[PDB]
Amino acid sequence: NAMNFNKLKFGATIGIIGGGQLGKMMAQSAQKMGYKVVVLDPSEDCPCRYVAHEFIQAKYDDEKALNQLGQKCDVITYEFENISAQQLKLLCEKYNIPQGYQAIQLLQDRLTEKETLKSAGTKVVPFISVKESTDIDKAIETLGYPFIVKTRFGGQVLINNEKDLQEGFKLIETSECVAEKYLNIKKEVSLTVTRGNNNQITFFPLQENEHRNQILFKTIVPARIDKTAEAKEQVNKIIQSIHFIGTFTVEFFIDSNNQLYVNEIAPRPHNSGHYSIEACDYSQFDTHILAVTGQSLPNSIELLKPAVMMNLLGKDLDLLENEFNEHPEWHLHIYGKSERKDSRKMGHMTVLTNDVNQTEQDMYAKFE
Amino acid sequence: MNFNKLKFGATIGIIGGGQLGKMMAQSAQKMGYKVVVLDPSEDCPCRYVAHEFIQAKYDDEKALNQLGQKCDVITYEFENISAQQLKLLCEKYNIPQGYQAIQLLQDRLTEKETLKSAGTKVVPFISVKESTDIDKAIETLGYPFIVKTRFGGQVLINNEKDLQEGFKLIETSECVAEKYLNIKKEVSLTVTRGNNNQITFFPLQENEHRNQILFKTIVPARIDKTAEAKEQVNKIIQSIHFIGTFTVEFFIDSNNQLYVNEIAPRPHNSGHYSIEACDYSQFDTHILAVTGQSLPNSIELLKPAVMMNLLGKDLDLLENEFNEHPEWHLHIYGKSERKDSRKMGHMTVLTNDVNQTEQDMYAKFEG
Repeated sequence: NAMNFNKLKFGATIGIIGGGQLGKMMAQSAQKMGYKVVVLDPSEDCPCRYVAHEFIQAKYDDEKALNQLGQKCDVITYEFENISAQQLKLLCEKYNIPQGYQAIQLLQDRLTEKETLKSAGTKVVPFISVKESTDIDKAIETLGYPFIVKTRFGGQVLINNEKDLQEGFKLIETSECVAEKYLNIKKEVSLTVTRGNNNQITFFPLQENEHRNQILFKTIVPARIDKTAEAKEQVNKIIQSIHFIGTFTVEFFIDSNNQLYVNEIAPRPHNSGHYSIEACDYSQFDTHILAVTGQSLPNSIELLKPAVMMNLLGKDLDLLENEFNEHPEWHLHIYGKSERKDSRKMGHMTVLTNDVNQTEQDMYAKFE
Repeated sequence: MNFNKLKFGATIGIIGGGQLGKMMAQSAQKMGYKVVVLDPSEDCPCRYVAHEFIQAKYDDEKALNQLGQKCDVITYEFENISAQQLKLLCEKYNIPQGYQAIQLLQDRLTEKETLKSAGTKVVPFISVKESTDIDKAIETLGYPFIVKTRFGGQVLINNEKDLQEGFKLIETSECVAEKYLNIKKEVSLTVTRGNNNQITFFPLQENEHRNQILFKTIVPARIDKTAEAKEQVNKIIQSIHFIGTFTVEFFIDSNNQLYVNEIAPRPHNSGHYSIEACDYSQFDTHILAVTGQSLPNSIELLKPAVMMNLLGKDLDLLENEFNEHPEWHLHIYGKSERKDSRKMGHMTVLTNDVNQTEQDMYAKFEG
């Protein structure tokens, strides 16, 4: 909604909805810059809690607590798709939330997201609504094989042949779905972006992402596939349809034919952007705080040195934690979570390097 | 002389909660260490980046002991606790920095005599305790020379007319006299030392002071004294025990002779640029060292930098411009009470043209 919003100076208070690693890192940028931080999260053990001037323990559905956080802050931002869009909407109406509620609302709804992106003139993966058993017939006819059916609201079945059709019938029964073409994906990249006051926008270096088990495993900067220009064009069509301020990320597929497709949008700092803390002259959190408090953003971000960022899951710590002592060049971030679980994101690692290919090979060896 | 290797999840205690404590605490949490901070003020800048805050004076032995109880390792962020109290603490708890450097540098005479003993380049000096000693200073050192209180007070003696004022410093406290040199440049070397004699140097820093307060740090230093400065640091390390990050400030006189000036056995103001400019910060490496982790073998200057301190009077002047300048990289400490000469923050400007940026900064700060 607001093109121009309050310019808050050091000393003002920033509220953060959610206290995970993302809010943690926001809050550290904020306190570095002289901003006070209030963080809200149901968990007493959230990683953000002891980098906040004040901690409000409550669930994201709790209207009173969210209102207390409003009363306490000169601006509010959010670190995960936690809060309901309806609660967010109410909150934007009463307090200063330059991010607005529109992006969160839209991004909860796979069908409408896909349609507004298509209406934007952005290159989305072809798609169809699968409301009823009968629509699956349409889908085979229009999309696959292979095609993937995902739940429309807030589950996936890959569907390669008829051998997978019965399993798919099962999901449309429970909840409404959306079907997409299943691309033979050459590579995967992302663009982290920050949008500020008076239509200012700045772009981070195109990032190259590897996933393992649908969890981000490796990010390499600079992306080894030149798609910066096309990614920016798609991002620019995106911003005409969806309002962002602060940092957001757009994820992309590159198919077999070097063709670029918008995949997913994160209306917040994103895992694929963490490398920027060490490798850039601003981090995705630095700019997020500048944007949200209404300051000028830098015109460009400089990649000071190339980098390979590895997530650290519970299982990765189990494997690697005894070697950390010996590798200062790993630039460890450890979030502070009490409870290690195998696939839980416990920290990450950013290796600055002049040889990204070689560094990549070292990590494969290292994480096997 | 090796110190416990502490893994993430361990607890670091910080004596003192000013901005140096704050920046240590921020690295520590980044790296997954818990932080307990002690400081007499509820307003201290480090308070809300600590897991725990112990509000207490620096001579509060009971609280100094609660801290040790709660911590796997303790570091001090500044000269705060007395030498004898720090010594007892070091004997009872894990404090890699030790008490020796604090104790030495609390005594200007022994400091000087120990540096000389170590073979470092020290400004020529003599003890002035008694009225007669001034005459030795007149002869040996010559005008001008400066009379500095041995413990803890200062007076510059350009000629005869100042002798009265110096005599009146000798009446009260004990002193050491030094040649007052014409200083052409000041530089400092920030250094981190850890387990197994590992030693890593930051890039040589060129410092400018105004009113005895650090004003501007330029990196890389525009005087080529890196080799020499290291040789001096290597001699000092022989005589003085450091673990963690420490800084040695030097003078260069108008004949290009280098002199050890001051030693800080802790992260130092002139090192803050390294947060934006280098691949590791003086704070990152401090935490690595003090927790018994391996250090990087070198530090890389990713881009040159001009850092300015922001005192209260500088905020008064410039704070309304901050929003237009993301390239200043503003650090604002969080101190509630602004005073004209109090350190409130700093700014680090990365640049590919140090000299142009220095001119820009002189004009911005002139007001």
